[PDB]
Amino acid sequence: QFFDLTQSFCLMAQEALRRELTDNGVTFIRGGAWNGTTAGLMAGETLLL
Amino acid sequence: GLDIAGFMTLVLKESLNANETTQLVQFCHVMAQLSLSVQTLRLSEAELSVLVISGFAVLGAKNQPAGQHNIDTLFSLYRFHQWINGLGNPGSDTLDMLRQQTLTADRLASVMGLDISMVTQAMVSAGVNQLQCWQDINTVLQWIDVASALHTMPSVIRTLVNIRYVTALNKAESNLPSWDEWQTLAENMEAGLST
Amino acid sequence: HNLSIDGQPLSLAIYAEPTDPKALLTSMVQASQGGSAVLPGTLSLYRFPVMLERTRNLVAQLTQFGTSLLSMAEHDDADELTTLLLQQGMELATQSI
Amino acid sequence: EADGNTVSIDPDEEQSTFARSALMRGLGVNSGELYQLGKLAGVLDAQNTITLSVFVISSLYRLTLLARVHQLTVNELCMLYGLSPFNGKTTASLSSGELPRLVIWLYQVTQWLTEAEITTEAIWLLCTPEFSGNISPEISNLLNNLRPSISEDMAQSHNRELQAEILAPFIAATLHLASPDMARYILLWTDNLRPG
Amino acid sequence: RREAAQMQVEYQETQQAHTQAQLELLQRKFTNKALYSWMRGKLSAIYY
Repeated sequence: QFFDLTQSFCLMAQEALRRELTDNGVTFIRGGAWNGTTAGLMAGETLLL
Repeated sequence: GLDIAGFMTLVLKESLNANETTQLVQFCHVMAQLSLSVQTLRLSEAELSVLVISGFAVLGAKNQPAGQHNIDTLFSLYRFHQWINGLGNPGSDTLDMLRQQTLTADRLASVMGLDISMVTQAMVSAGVNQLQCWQDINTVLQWIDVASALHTMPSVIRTLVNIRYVTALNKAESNLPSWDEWQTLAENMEAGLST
Repeated sequence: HNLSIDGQPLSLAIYAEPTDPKALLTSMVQASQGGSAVLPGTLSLYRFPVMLERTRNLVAQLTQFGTSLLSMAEHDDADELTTLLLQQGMELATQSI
Repeated sequence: EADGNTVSIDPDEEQSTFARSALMRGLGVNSGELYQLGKLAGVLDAQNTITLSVFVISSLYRLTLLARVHQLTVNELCMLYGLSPFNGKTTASLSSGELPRLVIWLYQVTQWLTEAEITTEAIWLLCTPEFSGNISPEISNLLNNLRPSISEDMAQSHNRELQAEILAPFIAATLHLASPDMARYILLWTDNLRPG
Repeated sequence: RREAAQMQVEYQETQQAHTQAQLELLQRKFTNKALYSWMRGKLSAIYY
């Protein structure tokens, strides 16, 4: 649940950045952090990147 | 008589049905029994995921799709696990070609490390034209198991079994070999004998 | 039967000891599965640096959660192994009895 | 057996000749590995036949001899020959010095693998220019991870060593490898190879 | 005494068998080598 919450917050942050820089193409959160093979472990590091 | 969504909805229900709680405790207990089965059989992530996603179509059972909760399913699953462990490393991606219908005879023999011709003979004797399901694969396994058990060809074990020893009815028919056919069968059968 | 005067055979056989079985080896068996899908992004009300710092502390909390989870997993696993070893010891002791 | 008529060693041949059975037992080999031995010998004929000449039985017995002397099976001999420099040649078309040269080659190789404790399928995989046959889950996870992780921006560059560096992590991980520098070095090696 | 030696032989069999089974259970335990391989890979890339 916590990872879902922070994924929501990260995407909110990305959209805020997109508005600030007025360029709607820049993407960094491209999925795959919740790696189901490893119980969705260690996504915090990907989000930190 | 339940699905998972309903499982959840009546679980959030504070048990508003008197006799439904009985089947819910039974439902929980059957998950307990299935988990006990997979644990004792020591099945791992990948093959169980393959079997579940395929819905046990890649297992096959008698008169019952996917898999029921009887001894037949347990036996077949244990056999498949033993085989999948004995596969080695490449056998894992063999499961891959099992997930789709690419499971072909020559690659099967190559990964087995045995002779292709043995598998051809088992295919023609077991009557199986393609390994749709683990029914076919398991039957070919048992045919080759018999052939290697006697240290001989699958064709001649097919033929020996083919001799309906009923001798002009009381069964299908008399498959009694002719005299020379008998001699040739014996010749070939005893060929793999020591000094 | 070409024996002695008392039935002792004149020819001795061989045992023909088998090849003995083989120990099965387990391989890493893996089924490839994808990660979670991207969700659409709606828009916030704070400006960029504030959200930067708040998400920063949340992600730090999440990462320490992950590492704590892993340490739990390790301790659990070794604990299981030691219980298994004790079981094997018990049965071996019975056989030695 | 010194009669010279044609006989089929086809394992799938129905009504196998008594002479085929005699060859079976004299060679101590089953039909499948006997047919493999015929293939390796290249003395095959149409529909897996062969004349019962003295020389063919001689050569078959010789190859069986080579198999039994070095404690290896028929298929293992076939594969080691396939990797041997004398691959692509039938044992029937062997020169007078080609035989002892071959036997010393294979003795030294078998001794090497005896002292090095490596089996026959290990070496056959370790050396073959043959591939698995399909797409693997490991390469599927490679696709699921490499594709998001990196892009074409530095994939059109000319500095191969940097690209090898940046690819090294995933290769070392998915390949179950010690260090990323091992991955980088083996990538440099395989660029020295250019397999596909 | 012979029968004694036989069952100590089967005892040694028991030892070997459950050692091998212990090996398998360690192989199939949750925190296996595949986990650590994935973890190494993702950490190394993000670290770089």
